[PDB]
Amino acid sequence: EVQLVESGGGLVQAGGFLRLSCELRGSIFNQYAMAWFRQAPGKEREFVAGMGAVPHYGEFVKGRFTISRDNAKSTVYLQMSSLKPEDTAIYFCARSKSTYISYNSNGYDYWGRGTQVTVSSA
Amino acid sequence: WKEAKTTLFCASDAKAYEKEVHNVWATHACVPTDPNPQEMVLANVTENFNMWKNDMVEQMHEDIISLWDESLKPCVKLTGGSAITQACPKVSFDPIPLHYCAPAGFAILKCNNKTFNGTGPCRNVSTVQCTHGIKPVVSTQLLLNGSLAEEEIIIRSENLTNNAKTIIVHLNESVNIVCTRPNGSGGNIRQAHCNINESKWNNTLQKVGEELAKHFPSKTIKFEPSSGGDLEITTHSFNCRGEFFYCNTSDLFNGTYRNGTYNHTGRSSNGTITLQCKIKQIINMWQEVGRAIYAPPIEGEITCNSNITGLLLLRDGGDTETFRPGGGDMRDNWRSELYKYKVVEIK
Ligand SMILES: *[C@@H]1O[C@H](CO)[C@@H](O)[C@H](O)[C@H]1NC(C)=O
Ligand SMILES: *[C@@H]1O[C@H](CO)[C@@H](O)[C@H](O)[C@H]1NC(C)=O
Ligand SMILES: *[C@@H]1O[C@H](CO)[C@@H](O)[C@H](O)[C@H]1NC(C)=O
Ligand SMILES: *[C@@H]1O[C@H](CO)[C@@H](O)[C@H](O)[C@H]1NC(C)=O
Ligand SMILES: *[C@@H]1O[C@H](CO)[C@@H](O)[C@H](O)[C@H]1NC(C)=O
Ligand SMILES: *[C@@H]1O[C@H](CO)[C@@H](O)[C@H](O)[C@H]1NC(C)=O
Ligand SMILES: *[C@@H]1O[C@H](CO)[C@@H](O)[C@H](O)[C@H]1NC(C)=O
Repeated sequence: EVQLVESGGGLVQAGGFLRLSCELRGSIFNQYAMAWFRQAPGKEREFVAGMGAVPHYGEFVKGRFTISRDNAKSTVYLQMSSLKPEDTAIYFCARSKSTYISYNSNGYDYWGRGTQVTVSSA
Repeated sequence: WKEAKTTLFCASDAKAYEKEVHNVWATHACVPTDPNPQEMVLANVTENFNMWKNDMVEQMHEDIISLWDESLKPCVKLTGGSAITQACPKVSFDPIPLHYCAPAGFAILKCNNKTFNGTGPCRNVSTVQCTHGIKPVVSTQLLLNGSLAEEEIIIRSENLTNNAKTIIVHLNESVNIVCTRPNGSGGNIRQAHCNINESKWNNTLQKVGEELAKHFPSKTIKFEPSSGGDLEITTHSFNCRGEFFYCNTSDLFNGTYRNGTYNHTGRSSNGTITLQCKIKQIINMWQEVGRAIYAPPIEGEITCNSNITGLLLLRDGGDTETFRPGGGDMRDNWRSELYKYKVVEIK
């Protein structure tokens, strides 16, 4: 049975760095693309970063985040630098339905529980 | 009639003298097909089918991966930690029908209910030894060269309420799609285009919109282009004659279905809808995660005249309903033809 183990996140200072990771279990990693969505309060869940064959980033990223895959560990990683209060939200790991990345949340059939990222300006 | 898993075998009418790579692969991987396969109708028994949990789909998937491994050899394959190099000669490529067959001790139940949505009880069941012939066409957004619905358009989904479940639209009338890379009056060997008759497509989404509204009543039904993502799923991608085509469908999935009438709002010209296509060399694989790299396209005119027999739709999540083309998981392509079958153990 499929499960996504989410790690990282929580409180950062503005301008700080944070890493999110997500282990896929009970599924063959190299069969599925993986992505991070985020949901800020009062807003629609939006695509942050995803990777199957190639990385994709949401428009608000601007080269501040790096996504990568570890096949040996069945884990995908999101390195976030230069974080800003705008980046505060619940971040969800998601497993694609296929080898491909969609920006729409309905291209994904498995979701992590979500981890709060809070960017504090001192 | 106890449902069961077992290793099916494929059969085909592959031809010994044919250099086309589906024939070559089926020659060693499948058995000859029977000219007169028996079929035993049983009007009495009712069995429950589930096209979304059907082990026949997964066995077909493995065969088609396996066929593509022998047939469409990329120059280099990049999968995360590795890079495999091979000879990548150009190849003749045209899908042939494959039949799936139950070994002895098992049978294949076929639903004869001509409006069966793929789930639940089917009242009119047959017994066959092999499925009908299914062309393993790998594509996204549009299902090509399949079989048509017998009566009305059929909407299939594992759960229409769950917007993340893919929706398979089974057309009852094919819609012709002709893609060609033509033979400085020329400028780019990687540009192609597809033509679709506008009124034929206007009438299609009219009747597709009618069936969709039955499931989402009192709502305006909109068709909109794909969400962003990998080019393989944001365009209508397919392989034509060994070349990988990526066809932009923004003028195709672009209309509203209000008050029982469909209003196409995509661009069009001589009563024809045109999709711009690129032929690409670097493709994101559907067999597994990674990239494959191919040689530039062959010379001369490259044409696929195909029949759209179905669509893959996805509904946006939340007072309206919006549908975009989907696909990507080729299992859904096999599901769209294997929905009516079910492997059963004759204990
Ligand atoms: C079952 O399907 C066959 C196939 O066309 C048809 O001839 C027959 O009338 C059907 N029987 C019932 C009971 O629907
Ligand atoms: C196809 O189905 C639609 C409704 O789903 C129906 O209006 C139309 O007549 C059908 N086409 C046929 C039976 O040729
Ligand atoms: C198909 O029919 C079954 C039972 O008749 C029903 O439970 C299911 O929701 C239907 N699915 C669709 C997509 O209409
Ligand atoms: C269909 O989807 C809805 C919402 O995603 C879910 O609550 C419901 O349990 C699903 N239906 C079945 C029969 O599982
Ligand atoms: C399809 O074409 C339009 C331009 O007419 C473009 O804006 C759109 O992004 C294209 N889609 C893809 C997936 O390339
Ligand atoms: C529908 O088509 C028109 C003309 O091709 C285009 O300008 C419009 O943006 C399309 N609608 C979309 C892409 O949602
Ligand atoms: C669909 O079938 C026709 C005729 O069998 C063939 O010419 C065409 O190339 C096929 N299209 C695809 C995408 O395989």
